[PDB]
Amino acid sequence: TRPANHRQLTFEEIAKSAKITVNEVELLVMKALSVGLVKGSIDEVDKRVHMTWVQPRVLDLQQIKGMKDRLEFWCTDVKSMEMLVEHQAHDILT
Amino acid sequence: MPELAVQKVVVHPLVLLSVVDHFNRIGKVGNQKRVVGVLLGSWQKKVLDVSNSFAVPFDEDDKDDSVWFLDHDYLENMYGMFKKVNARERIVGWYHTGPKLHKNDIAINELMKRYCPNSVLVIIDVKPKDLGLPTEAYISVEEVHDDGTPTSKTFEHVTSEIGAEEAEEVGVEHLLRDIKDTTVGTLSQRITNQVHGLKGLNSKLLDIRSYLEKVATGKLPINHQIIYQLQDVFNLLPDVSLQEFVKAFYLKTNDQMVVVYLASLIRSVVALHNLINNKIANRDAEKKEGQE
Amino acid sequence: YLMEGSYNKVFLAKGNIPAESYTFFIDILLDTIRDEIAGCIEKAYEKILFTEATRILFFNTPKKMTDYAKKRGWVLGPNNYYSFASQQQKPEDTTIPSTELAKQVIEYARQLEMIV
Repeated sequence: TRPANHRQLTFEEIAKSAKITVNEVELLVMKALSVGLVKGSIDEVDKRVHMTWVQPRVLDLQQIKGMKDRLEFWCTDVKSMEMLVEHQAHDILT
Repeated sequence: MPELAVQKVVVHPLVLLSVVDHFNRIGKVGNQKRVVGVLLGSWQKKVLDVSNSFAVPFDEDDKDDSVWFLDHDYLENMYGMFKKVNARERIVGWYHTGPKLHKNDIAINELMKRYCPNSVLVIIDVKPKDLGLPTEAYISVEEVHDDGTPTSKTFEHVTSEIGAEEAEEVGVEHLLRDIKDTTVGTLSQRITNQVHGLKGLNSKLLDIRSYLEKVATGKLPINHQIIYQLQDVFNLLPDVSLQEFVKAFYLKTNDQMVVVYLASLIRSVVALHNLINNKIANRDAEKKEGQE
Repeated sequence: YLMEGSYNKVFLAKGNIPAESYTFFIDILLDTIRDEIAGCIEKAYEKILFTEATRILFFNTPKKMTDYAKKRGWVLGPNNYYSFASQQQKPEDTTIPSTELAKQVIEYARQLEMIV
């Protein structure tokens, strides 16, 4: 659900949806980091988890339509930057 | 392949010219058509060095896909004709003049495979337009799927490029003294690489955008696999470690300037000493310009 | 005193009486002085009592100081509390440089490639 830089979850935030106190949750993440469903790290002291990579899973026609515009958005970044070093650089250098 | 017995397919220029010449041999009213030849070459590692090729009479219906003809007897005559002239010229694959893949291709791949396992396709273009190389290499592998569908003969992409020999080098050299590309020095050459690279990323991404837009609407049944991979893409984008990365990248730049500074400075001093040399040569030329 | 912010300049605007025509006109400046003072104090402190703010901006009454603690937008607890606008959000982004520094690099290349 969390899409961005914001990818940390708090122990007391997992436990509430997993229905178990904060002394199981540690091991619970470790089984995930083992099988591979999660890659990352536990930051135990500050009660954080680092969700760096999460296996893909099927989407539907409504989520794809959002990805289309998320990808489009990146495309025009590229276009504009190429257009930045065609001006100036390409102009003279070659 | 999973086998490390294929990877870099390297096609020498005279082949490219050879398929582009073949595409005008047939080219009468039989043009606008896939034309096929066999690739002769050598190899001994993760390479498939392609060197020679010769058209094979080939026909194909223009609405059906099981009506294709390929004179394999012609092959078992010529293959020996060229062996009798150069040893070390097995059949390392076969080329198909694009513009892209056809369902029929896999069929062909098994009437060429009756000679050499590992045979590869090398799609070459008859129209310059791409900005990357006009040489894509595929292999006929097969796999199993998580969905539980029967095994298939798909096609898998392997990286490609073109190389050369001294001979090849020199002929090409000779043919491009009209379009000079050597007036351009190093520094600018690599800036060109970095703008021309964006010219690639831009159109590749563009193609994915047209595909996603193609299944979302104007329906085209979803293939879960594509979308899968397309998720790894957006997780791999460099983002989540933003602040720290910033503080580091700035530092490495700082270093970069320190050394540029030094470079430009020495350059300046040296050029200036050059100037002193000119002035003194000018004074002593002025003592000669007088005299008698 | 005006150019390098030093105050005691509101006090010397009634002490420059040797020429009376000075004290007639200089009164105008005293509405800019208050503005620069509060411009710095918006950054220089974070908690002072209310009556002190009345002693700094050279007011005598509490009412005036309510109006001027309303234009800048401060709250009126037991001590007049500030809002952090000195460096509210830091310049922790070199993504904003990004394009500009790349222009510069390109420029160096132009000087090392030009035909001089």
